[PDB]
Amino acid sequence: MNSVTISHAPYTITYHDDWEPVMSQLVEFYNEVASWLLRDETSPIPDKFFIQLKQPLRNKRVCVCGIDPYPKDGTGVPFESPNFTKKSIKEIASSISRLTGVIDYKGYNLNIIDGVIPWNYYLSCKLGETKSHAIYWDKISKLLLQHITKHVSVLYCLGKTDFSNIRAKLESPVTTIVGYHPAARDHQFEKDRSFEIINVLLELDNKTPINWAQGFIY
Amino acid sequence: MDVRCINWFESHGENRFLYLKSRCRNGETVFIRFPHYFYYVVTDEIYQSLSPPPFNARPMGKMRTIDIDETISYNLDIKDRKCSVADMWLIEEPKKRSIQNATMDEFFNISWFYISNGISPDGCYSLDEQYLTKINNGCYHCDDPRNCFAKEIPRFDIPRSYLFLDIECHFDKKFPSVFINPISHTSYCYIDLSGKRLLFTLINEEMLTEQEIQEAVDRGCLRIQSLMEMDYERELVLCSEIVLLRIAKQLLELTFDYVVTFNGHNFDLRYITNRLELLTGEKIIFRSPDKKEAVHLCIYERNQSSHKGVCGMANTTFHVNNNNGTIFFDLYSFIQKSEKLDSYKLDSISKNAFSCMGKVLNRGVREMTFIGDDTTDAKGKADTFAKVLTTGNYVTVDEDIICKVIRKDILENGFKVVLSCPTLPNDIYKLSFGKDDIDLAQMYKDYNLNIALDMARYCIHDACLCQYLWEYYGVETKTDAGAATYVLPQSMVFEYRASTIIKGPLLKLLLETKTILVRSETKQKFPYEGGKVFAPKQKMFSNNVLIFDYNSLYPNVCIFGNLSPETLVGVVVSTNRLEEEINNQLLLQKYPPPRYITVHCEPRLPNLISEIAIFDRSIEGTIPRLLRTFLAERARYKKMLKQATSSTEKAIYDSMQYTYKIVANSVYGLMGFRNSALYSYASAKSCTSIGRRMILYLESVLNGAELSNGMLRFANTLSNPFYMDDRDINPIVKTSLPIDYRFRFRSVYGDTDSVFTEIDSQDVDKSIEIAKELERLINSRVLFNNFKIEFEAVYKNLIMQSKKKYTTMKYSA
Amino acid sequence: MTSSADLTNLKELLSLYKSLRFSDSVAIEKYNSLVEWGTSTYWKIGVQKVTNVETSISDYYDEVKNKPFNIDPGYYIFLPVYFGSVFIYSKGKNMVELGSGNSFQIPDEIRSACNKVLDSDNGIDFLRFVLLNNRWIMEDAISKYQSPVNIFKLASEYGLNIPNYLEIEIEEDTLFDDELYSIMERSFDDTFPKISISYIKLGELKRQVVDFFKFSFMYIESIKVDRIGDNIFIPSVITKSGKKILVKDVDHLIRSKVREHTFVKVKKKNTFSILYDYDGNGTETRGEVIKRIIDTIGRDYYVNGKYFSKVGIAGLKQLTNKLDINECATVDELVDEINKSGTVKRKIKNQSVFDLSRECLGYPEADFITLVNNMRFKIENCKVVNFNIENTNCLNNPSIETIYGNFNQFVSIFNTVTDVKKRLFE
Repeated sequence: MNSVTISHAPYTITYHDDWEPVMSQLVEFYNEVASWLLRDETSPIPDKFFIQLKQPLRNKRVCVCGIDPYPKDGTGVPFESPNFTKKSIKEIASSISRLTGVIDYKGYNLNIIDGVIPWNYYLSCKLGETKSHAIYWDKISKLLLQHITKHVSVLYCLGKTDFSNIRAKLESPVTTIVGYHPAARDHQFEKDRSFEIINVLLELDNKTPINWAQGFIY
Repeated sequence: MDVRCINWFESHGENRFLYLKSRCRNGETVFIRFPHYFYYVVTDEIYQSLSPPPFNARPMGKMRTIDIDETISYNLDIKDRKCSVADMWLIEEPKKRSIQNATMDEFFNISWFYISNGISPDGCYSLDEQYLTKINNGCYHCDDPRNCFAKEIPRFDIPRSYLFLDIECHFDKKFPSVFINPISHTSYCYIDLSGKRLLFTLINEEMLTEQEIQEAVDRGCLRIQSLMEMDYERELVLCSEIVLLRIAKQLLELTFDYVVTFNGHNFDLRYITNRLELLTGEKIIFRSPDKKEAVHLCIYERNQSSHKGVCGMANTTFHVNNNNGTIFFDLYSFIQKSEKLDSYKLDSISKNAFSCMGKVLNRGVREMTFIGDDTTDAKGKADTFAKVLTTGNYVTVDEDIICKVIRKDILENGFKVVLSCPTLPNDIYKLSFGKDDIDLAQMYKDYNLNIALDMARYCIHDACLCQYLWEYYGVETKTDAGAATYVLPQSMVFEYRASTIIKGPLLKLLLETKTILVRSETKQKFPYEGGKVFAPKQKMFSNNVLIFDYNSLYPNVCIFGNLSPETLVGVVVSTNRLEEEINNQLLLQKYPPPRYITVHCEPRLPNLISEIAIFDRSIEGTIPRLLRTFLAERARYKKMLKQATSSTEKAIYDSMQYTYKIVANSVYGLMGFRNSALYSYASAKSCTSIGRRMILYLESVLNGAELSNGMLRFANTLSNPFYMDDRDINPIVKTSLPIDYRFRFRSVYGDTDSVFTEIDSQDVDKSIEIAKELERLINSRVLFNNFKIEFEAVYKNLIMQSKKKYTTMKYSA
Repeated sequence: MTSSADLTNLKELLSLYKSLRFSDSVAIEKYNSLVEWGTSTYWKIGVQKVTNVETSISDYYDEVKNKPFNIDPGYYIFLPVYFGSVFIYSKGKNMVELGSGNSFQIPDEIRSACNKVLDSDNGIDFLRFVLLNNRWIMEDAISKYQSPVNIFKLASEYGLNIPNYLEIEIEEDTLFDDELYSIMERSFDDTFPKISISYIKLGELKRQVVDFFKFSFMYIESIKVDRIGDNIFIPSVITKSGKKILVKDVDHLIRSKVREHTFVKVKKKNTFSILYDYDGNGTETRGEVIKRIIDTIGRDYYVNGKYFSKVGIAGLKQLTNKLDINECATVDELVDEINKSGTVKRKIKNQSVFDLSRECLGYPEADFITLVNNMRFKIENCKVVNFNIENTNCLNNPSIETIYGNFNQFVSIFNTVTDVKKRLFE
């Protein structure tokens, strides 16, 4: 556990030693963009921006990347807000509950999973519209993805429209599984029937397949 | 209505549309809309077996399909290559489809749009008013572009509206940041449709104190607060950053023919748009001429990390998305990718662009004047250097003497410049117009009015440098010629690669010859090596060396040998010597040298020792026809240029011949590209083998010969390495040369297309005369069919250190 | 993708990733291609080189026992394991050899019986082949769907020799001593020698091998040649102790690297003989061994396969011998006989004259073409007339020397076959 202090609203940053090599860089990359970012109300609080940076990365081998946090109700963990009303958590639960064979789903809580971490291309957004702060972390979205892809062997992303140029965005040709958004990639509903592909690909790398029922809460 | 085209572009919306930008004689810009299409080719049965009714069907006509799959054979029982003849049709579909047996999947859809409709990208057309439908003022829609372009007229010069802009932004680190640093100055050279070339620099007044702003206003600067107060006839205009960025946005929203900048895509436009979004939350709204769609300034990178050779990797090219039809031209990428330089910096290009030999009038300790009249210089460079010097203030005397111009004046066929340079003994010096060399941070720490004006002058000089390079390289004329030849959009003439460059003329040739090449099996690539430079006989030479080269060696050998994949009868491979000789004795009676030709290629497989490619020279192939047509067209345009007097026609013809030269000197390189439509392993191997054979023949005929009593006796007889000819074979030849001449020829070095021959003669004039006589003899008797050579220069004291590494003195003809 | 590959890998990539038992020479191309363009199968990115793999069937055998031990009680199927060449086969698979990649195809009837048996039950992973004395004898039947005895009886129903089978139930810790080995050997008594006796428990994939050594050194004699004219024999080695030495192939003889008529000790058995395999040290040139074996077998003989047929009596009879037709002595009669046999006529045309002649004389595909390469020819009417060598670097081994000596007979056969082809295809 390490703590760092900055000159802006977030101040303390929550992260782990696994993310440590880039954190300082992120700090400077957040020094010159926080002034023009905190001026507009955001879905998470400034402290909540760095929340998903503390989970361990060595144990996890598959990373699931989403499109963007929804404009309100910031929580710091993608597709995590338990309400059974918003499409995000319901889709992130039903994309694996039906495949595994379990029913009566109310939330999966990917935080406790030691092999799969949820992710988003953009850290946050503005209260009222999406992708309203993409410029301020356009290179943070590069360095975070570079750091996470160096700790895992399989990368999963949702939505081809916003993830078409991931290969150009990546430097090391690490294996990257491409998938569609559970709600709608582009005016098209996706059931996300590619999790068994992720399991078999992880098995091919001499690694145990992901148990998608370890954190199923019912 | 007469329209000359400027650019072609297509929309990126859900309902994709293609647009054409042109201008009339008066200067009114005309935009025309066409429906974007997807082009596919089908046969008779496939067209007749389409359950949905086709949107539009056009009979492509009779065409012959040939399989280009290599069939390696170990004996002379080689089956005939697959070939068929059938009627084909072309179909246009707005949306993407997946149709089986639809060939020609490599040619771009824009190339099909250009070629099927018979439209030249840079042509001037007298459109018909009956087939044109008007949308609104300046923007029309056409449903039948085939009938729209039914008339073409000879080209006429139009004053193109240009924007040559440069932007100097504040910076404390190596590269300025959008979120940290503001825009300081923006210099624009704006050429209207009326020809008024207005130079104006907008400055950010928020970095100057109120007294400084008042003093600048007293000095002539205009201070404004709103966009309605902007005046374009004043060089120095002071305004706030919000006002400056709004003015820049309203300028970039204008329908300019060419917005030309140096490294603008990477730095200038990106910084402008990002600062506009950050400071005010506004976006540069690019609007389509139809006023049906709008976008923002997005810069996307096309990355090409592939060389297919031994060198390193190239760079990526940035492009701006828009629908206003304005070419956001970047000269940096064009210069980098079309010219070799030691350093890819603006200073180097500026230094190597304009040079002038001038005479020192006075010395005055550190006060020298360099008069640049035509007496001390060449012809033509005087006016151009005067135009460059009008907007410049720094001179690179000698090679590193940076000096600042004190006074400026203009003289007829010359110029007047005075510099602070130390006294020198020599009278004539070569001055190169280098970029300004200043320590920006040190002089920015004490920023004031004079420093602001100096930066404004530097910015306007940088902005006008774009116009100077645009005129020097003939980029308008070269771009029009490249659009006409390569069959590509004017913005995509330089942006696209060699494969797309060829795909236009290659498709045109294929349509002319009704030829389709189809490859079914997956292609396999093998190292074909390629090279002949060997160890020189000697490295020390105190005598002159004569240089002789081949004029378009590879195109000519492809034409002569008919080195085409669809003409290749077959390949015979040998593993044992007995079957090799049996096959040789069979092919010398089945494939006679007088009609066919056999080329000894390198074995494609490790087990094989000898591979023989048999080319039938009865039907000319697509590659030889391409090269022959390109050479003929270049020669025709060159001989038309030689009789031209007007500068405009001179530039036009030079650009057209340059484009033909470029498109001719690419087919050999593209024969080694797997994904290209000219891919052929056997043809490339045969081409390099024939080149090596020609180099060997030239070396043999030029080594061991002697000149005595006007008679030349070659060491080896005039024997054709390929087949048997019917002409004189005696190496002894007579020349009209002095009897006292006693010289010996001994070649020591030979490149892929050049051979170095040493001559013991020391006189320059005698060496030049001997080289000319040798060239005439080689072109008259030694060579045959359609082969020629040329004389470039004479090398003196040629000493070789290693392969392709020599030091010598070159004397012009 | 769900359509194909990846999660299925077509059941080749996933198997070859970890299982090295099924590593035949046919699948190397597919595996190398799939791994090389792993970024081009459907999607994703991946590159690696998996070239030069070999059949590692030994994973099915845990370890080999050289001393008596204690066997666990249970139900055991006892079979005799013979000595000779080892092969694998699985549902029309190419007949590949372990360690050399030999592709000597089995006859049609045995292949038909094997594929019919495998179609009867799909649980048979693979079956071993033995080529002792140029004969095909069943070795093992690894399967889990049904007992190996049913597979053996089904194979024997078609008319194929199968090894004897026994079933033993033991409910105590019986010691596996030499008496048990002797009685099991007596139970599987046959004219065909066997190298050991194997026991299989409940069809376990992993298996144990038990054997003993009884080597002795008395004397060694010259290598006998069993050339009888039927092209079915082996280069047996005769000793002075009253027993011969079993040799599976000439490759084993040339790999033994043991001197002749000297103090030689080789692996003897209780009632059989196993040729010694060179695994120690010592100084011995290959050329001397090749000469001392070629002079014993014969000057006109050489080293390849198991035939090394004579050349001096070739004439036209060897053409009939290699075409399994009746004897003949005249060109026109031989041509008519070839035309009469439709299968022979069809199978002649797909092979070149040079290849047919080199198979008729049995010229190896290792050095014959190499010697032909570095030598000049003068050819008239597509028949060899003159030949001359220029370098002796390829003449170091006696095999090239004797091939050059018989090159006259080779040219005669080449001319004869060329004339036959010309008269048959004109």
